[PDB]
Amino acid sequence: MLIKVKTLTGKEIEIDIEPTDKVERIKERVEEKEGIPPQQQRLIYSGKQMNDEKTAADYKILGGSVLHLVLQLRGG
Amino acid sequence: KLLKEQKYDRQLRLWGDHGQEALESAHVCLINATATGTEILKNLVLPGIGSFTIIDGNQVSGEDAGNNFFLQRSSIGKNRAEAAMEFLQELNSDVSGSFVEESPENLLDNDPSFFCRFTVVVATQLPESTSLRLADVLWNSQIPLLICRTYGLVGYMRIIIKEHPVIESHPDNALEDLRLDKPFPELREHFQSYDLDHDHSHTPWIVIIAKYLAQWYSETNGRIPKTYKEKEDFRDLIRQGILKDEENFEEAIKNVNTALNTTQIPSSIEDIFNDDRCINITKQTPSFWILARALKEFVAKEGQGNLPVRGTIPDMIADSGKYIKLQNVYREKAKKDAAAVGNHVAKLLQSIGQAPESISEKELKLLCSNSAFLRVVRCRSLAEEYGLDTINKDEIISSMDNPDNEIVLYLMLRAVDRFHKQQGRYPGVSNYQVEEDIGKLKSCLTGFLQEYGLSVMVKDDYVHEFCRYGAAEPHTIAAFLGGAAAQEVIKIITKQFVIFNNTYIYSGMSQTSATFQL
Amino acid sequence: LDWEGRWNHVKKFLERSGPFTHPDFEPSTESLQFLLDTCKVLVIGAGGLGCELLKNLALSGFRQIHVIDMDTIDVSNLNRQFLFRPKDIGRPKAEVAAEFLNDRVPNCNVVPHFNKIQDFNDTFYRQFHIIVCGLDSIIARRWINGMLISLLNYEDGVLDPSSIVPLIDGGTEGFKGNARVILPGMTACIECTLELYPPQVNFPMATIASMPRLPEHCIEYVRMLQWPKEQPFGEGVPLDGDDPEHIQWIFQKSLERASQYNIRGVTYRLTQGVVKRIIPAVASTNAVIAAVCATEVFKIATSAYIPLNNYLVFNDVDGLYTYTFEAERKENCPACSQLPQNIQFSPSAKLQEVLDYLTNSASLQMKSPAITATLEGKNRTLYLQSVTSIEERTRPNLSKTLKELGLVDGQELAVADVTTPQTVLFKLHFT
Ligand SMILES: [Zn+2]
Repeated sequence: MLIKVKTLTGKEIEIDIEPTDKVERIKERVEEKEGIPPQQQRLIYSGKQMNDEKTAADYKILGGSVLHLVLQLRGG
Repeated sequence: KLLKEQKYDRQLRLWGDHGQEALESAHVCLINATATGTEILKNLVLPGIGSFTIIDGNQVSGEDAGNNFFLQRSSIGKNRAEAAMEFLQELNSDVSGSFVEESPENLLDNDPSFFCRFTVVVATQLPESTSLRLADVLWNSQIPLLICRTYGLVGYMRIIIKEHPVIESHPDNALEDLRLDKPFPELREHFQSYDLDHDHSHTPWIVIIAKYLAQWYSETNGRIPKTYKEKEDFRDLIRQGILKDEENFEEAIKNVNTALNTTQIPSSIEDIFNDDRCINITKQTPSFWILARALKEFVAKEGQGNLPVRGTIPDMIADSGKYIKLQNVYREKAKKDAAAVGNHVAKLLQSIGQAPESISEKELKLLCSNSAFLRVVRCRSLAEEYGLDTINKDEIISSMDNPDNEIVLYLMLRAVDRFHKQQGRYPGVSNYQVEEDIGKLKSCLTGFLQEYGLSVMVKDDYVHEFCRYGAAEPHTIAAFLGGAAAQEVIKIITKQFVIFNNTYIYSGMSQTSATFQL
Repeated sequence: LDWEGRWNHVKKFLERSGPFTHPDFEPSTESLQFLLDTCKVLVIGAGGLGCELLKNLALSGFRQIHVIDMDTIDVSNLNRQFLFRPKDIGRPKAEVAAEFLNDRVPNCNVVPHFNKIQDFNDTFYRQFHIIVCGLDSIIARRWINGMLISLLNYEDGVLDPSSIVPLIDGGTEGFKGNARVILPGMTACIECTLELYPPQVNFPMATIASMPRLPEHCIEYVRMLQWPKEQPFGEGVPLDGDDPEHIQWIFQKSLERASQYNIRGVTYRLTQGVVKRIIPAVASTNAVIAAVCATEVFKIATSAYIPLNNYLVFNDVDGLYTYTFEAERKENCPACSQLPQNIQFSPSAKLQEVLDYLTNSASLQMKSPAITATLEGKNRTLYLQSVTSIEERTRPNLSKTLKELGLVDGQELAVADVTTPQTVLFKLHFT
C-alpha cells in the first residue's frame, strides 16, 4: 500500500506501508525521507489524530489516502 | 542603540543581527493607505523597516475611517496617505515615514522611475488596469512587487520577483550530514581510535553505529543494510552488545532508520547546478550564482560527488570530552571543505574579471553550511499570467475539479474586475443593486471564461456571494492579509526564508488558503 | 453619534443575506446596533494575540469588550504589541491596552481586568457571549477550558444549548501558529487534543552537573545549581529572569563553566533564552492568527457565515501553508465527557500507582493532583500536594491498597489539579 503524508509546509511525500504497519512506523518512514524526529510528529487523518500505537488499518488508510502533519502552539 | 537590541529581541532570534540590518536599511513603498495597506505597513514598521513611503491620491472617507486603525474621524476629508502616515509614524520612532499625495496612475504617467528608489513595492486595492501597468513598469526595472487585494472574505496576494535566490532557507527539519555512508579521513581515524570492548553509555551514539557497522561490513563483504529486513537485523546486531541496560546503545538502535543514508545531493541543489545561470557565468552573474558554481566545481574536485560538509552534529547522550572532540572532527572538515569552495570562488571570479575578494568570507561560511538548503524562486511576470496565449489553463482547470477550490475565488475576482472595467463600478456596492448585478456579474464571468477558453463549472453560489460583498474591505480579512503579506516582504528584504511562488488565495469564509502558479 | 459610513464594511454581512450564510441568519438593519450594544466578549491575554484581537473586534462591530491579563509592559514586547509605547513600560498591559483602544476607536468600551484568570470564578464567565484566547502557556488553556466546561448544565442527559459559551483560542510561535474554535460540550475541548503539543525538552541532571556538551548546559548549570549554592545577590533572593544584572552574572559564570569543558556558543542572547525559555515572536504571525480568531468570533455572534470547524495550522517559513481540519472529540475525555472515566485497576493496586496514572498518562497529564473518595459519608482526603501541611499528614497513604483504604468496586473518586477548576471524576474498576 502507498500513502501520501502532507508535511507541515504543504510538501507532499509518498510512502510505502502495507496495512498492518503501526502508525509508529509511518513516522519512521517520514523521518527517513524528511529528517523530522518522530517524537514531534503529530499525524492527522480525517480529524482523527492517529494514535502511534494503533495501525494504519485501524484508521482505514487506503492507498490514495493522505496524512497531514500538524502542530499545536504554546505562545500567544 | 543597545536599547534597540532590547526592543527587537524576540525577532533577532529569528533573522539575527544581519537580518535586522537588511531590514533597517530597506525602504518600502505602500500604494494605498486602505485598511489592507495600513495593516501591512504596521507589521513592517514595528520590526524596524528602515523607512517607508505612502503613495495615495484619495481622500479619507467615512468608511475609510471606520475600518482603519490608523485613520481617525478627524482624518475624514484629508489625504488618506498623509493621514495614515501620521499614526503609523507613532508605532516606532526609529522608522522614517514619507508620503506622496499623488495617484499611482498619476505617477506611472509622469515620473515613471520614481519607484526605482524602493527595495520592494507593495500595492493594495488596485483596479486591474493600474496593476497591469505598474506590474509592467516595475518588472522592466528589476523591482520586486507585491500585489495585495481584499475583497469580501477573499484574500488575494500576488508576488512578482523575476528571480529571488536564497542561501539561508531556514528549513524546519532535515537529515543530518553525519557521513557514515561516506566517512572522510579525519572521521575514520577517529572511529578507529576507540574500542567496542575496552564508556559503555558515554560513547557518542555515532561512534557506536560506526564500529558496529564497520563490523557488519566484514561479515558480508562490505555491504550497507538497504532492505528493511536487512536494517532490522543490523538493529539486533547492536542489541547484542549492551553488556547487561544502556540508553545510548538503545538509542543508536533508532538512529539506524536514518544514520545509514544521509549523503545525497538533493534535487533542488541539482537543478540549481544544472541551471543555465550556473553553467554560463559572466560579469553580470550575481554573486549568488558564482557561489553556486563554486559549489558545483567543488562537488567535482575536492568534493567528490558531494557538497561541502555541514560541520554540525546533533545531541547524542555521551561524554563531555568524547562529544566535543567528535565535534571538531566535523567543525574541521567544514572549515577545510569551505576553504576549498573558497578557492573555486577565487578562480571563478578571475575568469570573469572581478576583484578576488568581491565575496566576503562570512558569505562563504554561511553558504557552505547552507549549501544543501539553497532555493531559487522565479515568478512568472504578471503580463504572462494575463496573456491569452500564456495563461496557465492546466493549473486553473485541474484545481476546478473541486467546485470549492480557492481558484474559483481567483476566477471570480477576474470577473469582478471585468465587471468593474465595464460598469465603472463594482458589483453590488449599494444595497438595492445587489439584485440586478447578480445577473450582470454572471455574464461577465462567462465572458471572461470565454476570452480564455476555460471550460469549467463555477457554482452560481459564488456569483451571489461576491455581490453580497459589495467590494467591502472587512478589517479582519485585511488584517490577515496584512500579516501574511508583511512577512513575505521581510523575506524579500532579508533574503532569509522562502517566498510563496505565485498567488496566494484566502477564503476567510471557510478559513482555508491555497497557493497557485498562475 | 457615529459618522456617515462608519460601518459599511461590516453592514454588508448583516444587512444582506447570501448562499454561505448560517441557517440561523436573518438579514436585519437592526442587527449591527444590537451587536454594539449587547454583545459581551472577553479577550484573554493582552500581549500580541490579545493586542491584535482587540483592534480586530473593535473595528468589527464589538463595543462591549473586557480584557484580562496579569502582566506588565516590558520593553521586549514593543516589537509586536503595538498598543504599548516605551513610555508605557512598567504599566499593566490590560490597563494600557484598554486605554489605547478606548481612545483610538471612538466609542469602543473595553474594560481592563488586571487579574490572573484563576482570580475569577464561574459567576464571572457566564457574563460573556464569547471568550477569545491569546494565552502563553498550556496550563492556562487547560484551566480556562475546564472553567467553560463547568458552566454547562445538562437537563437530564440533554445539554442545554444556551449554557455553551463558545471558546476561540489562538496559538503562536515563530512563523508557525494555529487558530481554533471550541463549543464546550459539542466540539473538541482543549483536553480532547492535549497530545498535539510538542514534547518537553528537559536536560537530564547528569549531563548538566557533569557532562556539559552544548552551550546551554553551561547556562542551565549556572542557573539551576550554581545560583542557589552561591546566592550571588544575597541569600534567599531568587534570580529575576528580567534582571539585566542577574542574567549578566549567569552569563559571566556560564562563560567560565564552559571553558572548563571547552565549549563555544555562550552568548548573552542565548543566556536570556535558556534562563527564561524564550519563544521567538513577530508582529506578522500574531496578526495572522488573531485575524482568524477575530473573524470567527464575528461569525459566532452574527451568523453571517459558518464557524470554522475545529482546527487551523499556519506556517510561514516556506511560502504560506494552512491546513484546516476537524479535531475528533474524544468521547472519553476527562474534561468534556458526560460521566466519570471508568479506570481499570486490579485490587492489588498500591496507591502511589494512581498518583502516577494521572500524573504521567499522556491522555491527561496532571501537574500535582489530589485524590479523595468517600468512606463513611466522611470524605477521605487520601493524598494531596496543594497544602504543604496536609501533604505530610497524608503522604503515607501512597502505600495502602484500594480496599486497604475502604475502596469498594463501582464507586467513584475525585481529582482536582492546578490545571483545572472543575472536579474530574473516575468510576473505579477492579478486574
Ligand atoms: Zn474533552
